Amino acid sequence: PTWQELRQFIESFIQERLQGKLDKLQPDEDDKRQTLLATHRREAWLADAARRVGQLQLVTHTLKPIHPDARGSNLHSLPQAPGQPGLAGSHELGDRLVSDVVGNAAALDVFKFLSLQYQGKNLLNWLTEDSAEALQALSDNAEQAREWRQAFIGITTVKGAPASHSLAKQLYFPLPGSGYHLLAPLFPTSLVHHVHALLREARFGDAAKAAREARSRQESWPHGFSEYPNLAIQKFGGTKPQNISQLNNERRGENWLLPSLPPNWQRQNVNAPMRHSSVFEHDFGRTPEVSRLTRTLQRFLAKTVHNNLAIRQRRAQLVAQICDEALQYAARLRELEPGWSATPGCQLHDAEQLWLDPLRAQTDETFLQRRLRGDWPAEVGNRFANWLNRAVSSDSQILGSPEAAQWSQELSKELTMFKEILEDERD
Amino acid sequence: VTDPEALLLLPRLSIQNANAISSPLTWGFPSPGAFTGFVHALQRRVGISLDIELDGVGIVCHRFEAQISQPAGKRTKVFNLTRNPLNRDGSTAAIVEEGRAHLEVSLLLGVHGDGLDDHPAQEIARQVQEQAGAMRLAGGSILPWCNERFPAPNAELLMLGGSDEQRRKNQRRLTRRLLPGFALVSREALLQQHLETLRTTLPEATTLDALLDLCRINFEPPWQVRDKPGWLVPIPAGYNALSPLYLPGEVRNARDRETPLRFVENLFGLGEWLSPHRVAALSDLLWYHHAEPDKGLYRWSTPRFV
Amino acid sequence: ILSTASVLAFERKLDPSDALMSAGAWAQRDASQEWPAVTVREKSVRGTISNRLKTKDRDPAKLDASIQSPNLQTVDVANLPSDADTLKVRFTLRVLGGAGTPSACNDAAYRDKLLQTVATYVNDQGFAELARRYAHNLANARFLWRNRVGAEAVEVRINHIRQGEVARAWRFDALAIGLRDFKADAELDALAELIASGLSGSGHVLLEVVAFARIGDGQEVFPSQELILDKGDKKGQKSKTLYSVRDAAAIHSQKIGNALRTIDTWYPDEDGLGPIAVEPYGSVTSQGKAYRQPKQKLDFYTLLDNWVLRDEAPAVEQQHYVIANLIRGGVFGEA
Amino acid sequence: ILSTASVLAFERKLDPSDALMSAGAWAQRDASQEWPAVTVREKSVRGTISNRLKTKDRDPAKLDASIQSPNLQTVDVANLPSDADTLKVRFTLRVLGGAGTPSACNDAAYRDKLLQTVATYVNDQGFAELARRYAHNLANARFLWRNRVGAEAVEVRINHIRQGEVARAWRFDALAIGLRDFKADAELDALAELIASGLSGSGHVLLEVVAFARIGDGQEVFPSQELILDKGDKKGQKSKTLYSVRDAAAIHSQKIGNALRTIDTWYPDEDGLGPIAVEPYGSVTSQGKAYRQPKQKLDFYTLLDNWVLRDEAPAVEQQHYVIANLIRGGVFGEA
Amino acid sequence: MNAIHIGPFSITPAARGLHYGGLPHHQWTLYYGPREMAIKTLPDSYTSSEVRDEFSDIIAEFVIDARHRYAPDVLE
DNA sequence: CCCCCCCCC
DNA sequence: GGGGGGGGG
Repeated sequence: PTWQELRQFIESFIQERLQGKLDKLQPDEDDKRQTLLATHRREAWLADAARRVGQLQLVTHTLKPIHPDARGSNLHSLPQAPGQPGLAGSHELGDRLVSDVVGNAAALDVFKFLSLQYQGKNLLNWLTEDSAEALQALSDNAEQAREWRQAFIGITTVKGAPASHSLAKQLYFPLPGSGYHLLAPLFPTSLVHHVHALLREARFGDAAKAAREARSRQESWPHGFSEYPNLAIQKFGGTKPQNISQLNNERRGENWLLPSLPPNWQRQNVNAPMRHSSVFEHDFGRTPEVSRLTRTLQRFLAKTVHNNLAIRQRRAQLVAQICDEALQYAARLRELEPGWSATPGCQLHDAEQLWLDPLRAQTDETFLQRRLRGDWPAEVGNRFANWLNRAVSSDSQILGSPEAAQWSQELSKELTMFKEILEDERD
Repeated sequence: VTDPEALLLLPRLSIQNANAISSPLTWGFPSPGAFTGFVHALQRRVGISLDIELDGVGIVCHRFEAQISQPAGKRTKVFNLTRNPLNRDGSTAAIVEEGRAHLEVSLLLGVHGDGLDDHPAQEIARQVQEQAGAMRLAGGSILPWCNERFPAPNAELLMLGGSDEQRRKNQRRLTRRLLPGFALVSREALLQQHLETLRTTLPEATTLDALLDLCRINFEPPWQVRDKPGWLVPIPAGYNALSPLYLPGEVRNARDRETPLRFVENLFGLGEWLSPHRVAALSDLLWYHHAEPDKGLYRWSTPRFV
Repeated sequence: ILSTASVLAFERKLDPSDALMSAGAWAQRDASQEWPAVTVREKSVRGTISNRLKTKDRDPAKLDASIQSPNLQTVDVANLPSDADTLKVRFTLRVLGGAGTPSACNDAAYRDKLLQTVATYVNDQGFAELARRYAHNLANARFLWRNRVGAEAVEVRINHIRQGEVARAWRFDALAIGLRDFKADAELDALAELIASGLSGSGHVLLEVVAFARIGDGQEVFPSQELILDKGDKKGQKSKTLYSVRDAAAIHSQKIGNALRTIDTWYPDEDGLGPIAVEPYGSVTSQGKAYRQPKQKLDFYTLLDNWVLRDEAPAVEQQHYVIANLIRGGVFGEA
Repeated sequence: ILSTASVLAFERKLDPSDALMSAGAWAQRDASQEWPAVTVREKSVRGTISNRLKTKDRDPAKLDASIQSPNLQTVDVANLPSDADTLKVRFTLRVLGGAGTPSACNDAAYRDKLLQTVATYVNDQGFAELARRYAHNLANARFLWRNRVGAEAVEVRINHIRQGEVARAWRFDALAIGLRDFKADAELDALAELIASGLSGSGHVLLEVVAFARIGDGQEVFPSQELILDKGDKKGQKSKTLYSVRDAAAIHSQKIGNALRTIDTWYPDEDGLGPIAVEPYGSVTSQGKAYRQPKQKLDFYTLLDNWVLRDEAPAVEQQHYVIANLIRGGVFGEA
Repeated sequence: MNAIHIGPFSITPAARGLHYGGLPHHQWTLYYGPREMAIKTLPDSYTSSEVRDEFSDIIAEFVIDARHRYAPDVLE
């Protein structure tokens, strides 16, 4: 409201900076105190700040995370909210926006001179309006106030020509009718800082650590937690993260990338089940994916029926995943030897061996090539269904009610699809 | 934007050092925009001479290996780096952390045009395969399968089937070819409905938080894990406008002074990896460009999926 | 006025695969398709302090206290098996066409001038000397690096794969062909003709390069060490890590490319080393010194602006160096 | 002023392998290529209190309480079978040569001066005493560290492998050749000449060294032992883990190297202990005390900075020590 | 440094210090009275909170095993 | 290109 | 408190 309290606050700020640099320098002689107070104690420091606001730039998307010998145009722009559904971005950052600072590592003090809360609001939004308390609290003269306001508000607007350096990325995009756009991307350091802050609360917050301790104590808690596995660290600055930006000095490197990985990103090995009796209960069932699927079926089998059919839809989808993995198992059985099924052995699951090794029809001209064609083995999934019958809960309440009927119906449908898949293996 | 008249199966392609950092927020499998741009570069280089159009790519990703390591004492991971050459004064240059990944993917390409009636299917298939064998897919060289046991040619299958059963058998055989992999599809509808579910759970929740909730493992107190419909990776869903579309000669140090440049920001969506037998047709897996250049929104998606 | 393009980038021509390392016996190199791969294992080392002291910890008490604390590391080691004296290193090389064609260029006039300069280079002498030196660096197994140092016999087999078959098989004695002399041979000239046709062509030329080194039985092979930054973490890590693809030791593609590009015998410093890798500002990481400095008129950038803009065509050796940089690639262009 | 280089990295000459240990019988050691390897099995130990107390638990009540409830551990143990008395240890040594040339050097003039220094050494006194002591350390089985301390009879067979065939065979009684006296023998002089030819670069020398030691039926053998960071309870109190490559006990290559480097008999202290391993600041971890400290002007770094930088040539035995350090290799050089 | 006492638990270091990697290390030992449960090699740059958090998982596992081992009987 | 101040270890 | 590095002269 009053200009006098803003003047008192900025004089207190420059006095705090003066006593801080006096304590840091610790000078007792050589006239260092007079030279320190001759440039950071009066309005001329604000004039000195006029030499510092033109060097700094307040941005939300910068180019300096891309190769640091590139000099482009870092721009502060909030992207428009897309009309298409189901996709995010930096447009989702509304009032939860932190604006990055780029420039020198010594002018950055004036950033807090643009980020104080004197009247209860940020001073950049105070200087974007022609307020009555504005242009009098910092300058007695009108024209000095106007040029100081223009220089102090120019930290948001992009300086120089619109430019992207050669070391920056530029990627052509095909237009629908006969065109291209060059589309240079910038690093969303505000969005990355927001995601890194959310991950900090998720992994090292007090409530998250309390929920982790409650999980470790196996007790109840009013809220849950998360883990965020397989995170990747991408440090931008090698020696001086402060040279990248101020937000990259807050989080020193550590881009904290999310694991967008395919399910076969941790392919262990391919193994041939030689001296074993059944593939589904001894080798295929011990893989961790179908292990989590079978524990999920065990959890979903003994449950209430209030969301039943919807849960059953999920259950149907769940059971589909398991037979998918069975095909996936057969898929990596295409990566093995052509004739592993013809090796000697007392028990090697010969009922499943017509589907386990499809390439032995190349090995044997008529000993076993015509056997898979004439037999058309599709009953093996029924054996797998028997293994899937070990994935259900041993509850008599499901058998008494129609839950077992729905389970048998979706099981019959999915193994009908599995048997139809296994039928046309000869093509 | 159109139904493909044929589907061309580029086989197992071993991409050597692909860009593992797909996005400023995600790492791992590369962007689908890289695959769509590769198919458009294939159409730009050899598609026009064959009188065909190549739009829409379905990714299977038969193998993934990340050049990463886990340091001791941390549950996160770091990227293995390459030693860049020294500067002119003999000192080590500043390191830009770039991650690499060895991929093995097979691509379904949507082919439409009169040239399908002008050439044999194996001829245009072999031409686009030998063009693609000297290109890059996500920043990595493509290993063109020299001196192994049995090389894999393409199989261009015409989607204009004479009968529904023959078309079904063709699609099931083409799915059987690309079996040890996972189709990566776009899930804008699932992410939007999960955003609505979270907004009913708690208001003023952004799409970023709904995307994050569909990727972290949520632990619920009675201690169980909140399940997910699929793999539900966070993918780069395209590019949104960050600047007005400047003139082709306006932007300093552009790639070319004939293409207009516009500064963009990455768009993040939800993708899903599925077993490819769980789709009605293999043309649903095709990743299509969608520009909408008046409003930014330079997206890639899988239209006609469900 | 023919200003330089502000972005100017070239593809990696001669892009190799990762050099897969396996083990076997000499005179069984014909049936090397079933050779078991070299696996990278872990082991522990307890060394003692042997680095230079900076005259503050040279007192006997502090030095004895430092020895009394045991220095321990974990190292990734790759060894041959104790019944396999031969290391086989196999990779695939794609000689790409359009060697002088840049990936990106701002000015159309600069692109036309650069294409005309490269076209005059092919019309004058072609890629014949450069592909001769590339075929030399394929012919001796410089890509084996430290696997080449103490080997009894190194033999390189290079197979041209046209469609799906070996179109032409070259066999070279890698130890007879020196690491520093680029002589003339008939098989080497045929390989040079194939690589130069691949560089001058529109598609690509595919080669399978296999090198058998008789290092010794059970000896230590040297794959590429992975560059992992410790990043100032509190927990101690393994000091040495190696590179593998799938339980199979390998060399990085950039190391094989650096060995293939070690053709530069025209730098203004004395050639006591011999050839160095073709780099802008002639950087050698094994020396810590950069030859072909821009204060002399023999760095790649000033040679390109003299050859292209001001039409000051340099000597034939420096033209070979410039086109070897163009085949090498790189990201150029002033702001 | 000829300052020393910041990097002076040297490669390792006399490259050893992981010495695999198998088991067998004496007088059947001629046919020992089929001998089964010693397996690293597991056993459990109950550890009683046998260490010095810290003058707080010395009360009888807490001592008896700790003794009443002792602690159990699982140890990896390597033993011979109950019908096998002879331990066989096999490794291949690779004598490279070019010991004066460093792999990396920041200063070219310092590299030239070091090359001239090593060349004047070789012209004056070549690798004759050094190779004699290396052949001594191969002849007695010092690479059997605790497999030699109570062995009844040790025999070392060294075969020069040329083109996959044995060029020359040496058979030494390792107990007659002491661990401290460097005497002369005609076969040992022939092996010294072979290692001299390997180190001078005049030939490629690979040796297969097989040591047979009579320890006893079922006796515990001592391979290399790994560091264990975490014991825990998921791993059943794993206190000792021995080294093995594929179901086969083995010694580390650097332990064989340290046993081979034990040639330094010229440290300023008394030679009543005998030779010590060649290292900068002559450090012995078992003794816990540095022979050749930097204070007494006889360590490797001051002798190298006198011999090369200031042309102050040391004594013949001390320059033997310096060249033995150059053969050993390291990360010599400041920061 | 010194022992960390968490109830009946004592995290006591070995007096000897090793140099795993390049950094100095100490072998920290977790006892429940006379019985040790986890011996782990930890850096000397670790604070007491980090040494506590290294053994906190085994501490919570032993607490869970003690709860499920000496649980009282249930009458229905 | 050299010197000084700021920031990081 | 010391040493590196950015920024100004």
